[PDB]
Amino acid sequence: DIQMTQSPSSLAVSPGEKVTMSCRSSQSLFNSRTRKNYLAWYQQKPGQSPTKLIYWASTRESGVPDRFTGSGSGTDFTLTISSVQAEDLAIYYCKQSYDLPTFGAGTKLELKRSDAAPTVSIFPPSSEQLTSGGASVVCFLNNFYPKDINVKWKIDGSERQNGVLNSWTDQDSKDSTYSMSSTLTLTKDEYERHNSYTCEATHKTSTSPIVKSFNRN
Amino acid sequence: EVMLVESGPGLVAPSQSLSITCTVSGFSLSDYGVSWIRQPPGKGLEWLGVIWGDGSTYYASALKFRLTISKDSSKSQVFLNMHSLQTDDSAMYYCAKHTYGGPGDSWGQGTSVTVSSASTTPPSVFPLAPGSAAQTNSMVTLGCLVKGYFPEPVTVTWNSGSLSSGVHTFPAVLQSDLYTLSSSVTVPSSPRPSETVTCNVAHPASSTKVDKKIVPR
Ligand SMILES: [Zn+2]
Ligand SMILES: [Zn+2]
Ligand SMILES: [Zn+2]
Ligand SMILES: [Zn+2]
Ligand SMILES: [Zn+2]
Repeated sequence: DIQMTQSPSSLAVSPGEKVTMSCRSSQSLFNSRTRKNYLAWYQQKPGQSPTKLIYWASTRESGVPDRFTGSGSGTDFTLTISSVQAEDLAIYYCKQSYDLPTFGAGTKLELKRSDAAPTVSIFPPSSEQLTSGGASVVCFLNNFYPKDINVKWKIDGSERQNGVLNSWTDQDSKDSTYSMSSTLTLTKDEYERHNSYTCEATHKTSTSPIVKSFNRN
Repeated sequence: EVMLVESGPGLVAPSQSLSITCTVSGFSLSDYGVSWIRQPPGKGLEWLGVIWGDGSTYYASALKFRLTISKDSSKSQVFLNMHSLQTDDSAMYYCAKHTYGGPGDSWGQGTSVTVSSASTTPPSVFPLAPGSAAQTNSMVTLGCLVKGYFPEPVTVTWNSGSLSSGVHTFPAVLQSDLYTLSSSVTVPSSPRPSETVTCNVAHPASSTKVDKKIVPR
C-alpha cells in the first residue's frame, strides 16, 4: 500500500504572498511505461466538494489559474501558489494514482489579516423555548480576528462553566475573519432563579473584554 | 453538461446495509469511470473504490469485502453498497466522474451518512430577536436557534435565500446524542421590523422543514 505524507499541516499567509506544500509518497509514483507521475492536487473550499487543480504532477486542469504550480517526480512533489489570493482559502490534498488511489492528510491554507474586535450580541431564551422547559441564552461574536478568543458566561455575576457549547465558523474568505456562537444551556428552572446574564468576549484586540448582557425582569 | 447527484439514507443503524445512489447526467457510464470517495466528519479524504467503463471494479483494501459498487446504464446510476457497518463509516460520501488520466474529474455535492443507534429526531426552531429596548443602532443582528435534532445535517437560509449577505451559520455541536446549531443574520435597522425576516430550517433525515419569522420581543 502507498502512504502519502503531506505538509505542512496548516499555513497562514497574507494576500499576495507565495507558499508551497509538499507531498511525499511511500514509494515512487513514476510509471516507466507512460513516463508519467500519477499524482494530482485537489482544492476543497469551506463547505464545497473537492476540485482537482492539477493532474500528472504538473498539468493545470481546465480553468485553473496560473498562480497554481505543481512539480516533483518520483517520490517528492510540491504545490505552489504564486500570489495567494483570498478565494484560495481552503484545504489542499494530493492524490496518488499509481496503485489504489490514496490521499494525503491535507494542507489547511488560512489567510492573515489585521486584528479585528468581535461584534457581540446576546439573546435571552425565547418565549416558546421556555414553554418546553429549556432555557438557552445565546451570544454571537461576529467578524473578528485572530481566531483564539475566549468567552465567559456570568450568571448574576458568577462565572458559570456548565452548559456552554461553542462553535467557530470556517474562515470567511471575504474579510478573512471568524465568527463564533456561544450557547449557555440551562433548564427553565435554574434560568428563572437568577436575574443577571452576561457574555464577555476577551480578545487580543482589546485589554478590556467586550461585554454584553441583560436581565430577565 | 456533467452532473452527479448522490442520494442516500442519512441515518443507518450499525449492522445494517447502506446503499447510496449516484445519478449522472451529460455522459455515458460506459465511456467514463466512476469512483467513490468518503470524508469522515472533519477529516481527510478516503478513496473507497471505482467502477470502470469496461465494467471492472476496484476497491480500497481497508474495506475489502464490505463494499460493493455497481451500475445500471439504462437508469444512468451507480450504486455504493456497504454491509457490516461501523460507526467509523459515518461520513460525507461523494461520487466522481474520472478518466484513466486526464481532464474531466468532476465530483458531486456528496451526501451525509451517519451510522448510529440513536433514533432520528426533528429539530426545534427558536427565534432570536433583539433585547427590545437595550441597544438601537444602524445594524441589527437577528438569530435562529436549531436544537434537538439527529442526525446531521440541517440547512438554514434566511428569507428563502433572498438574504444571504451578512449571514453566519455555525457548525453543529453534539449535545448528548442530539445536535444544536444556530444562525445569525445582521441587517440594517431600516428593514427589521419594517420588512420581514424569516429563517427556514430543513432537516431532510426527518423530512421536516420549519419557517420561523423573527418578531420583535
Ligand atoms: Zn462575516
Ligand atoms: Zn444557581
Ligand atoms: Zn479492463
Ligand atoms: Zn461480509
Ligand atoms: Zn436497467
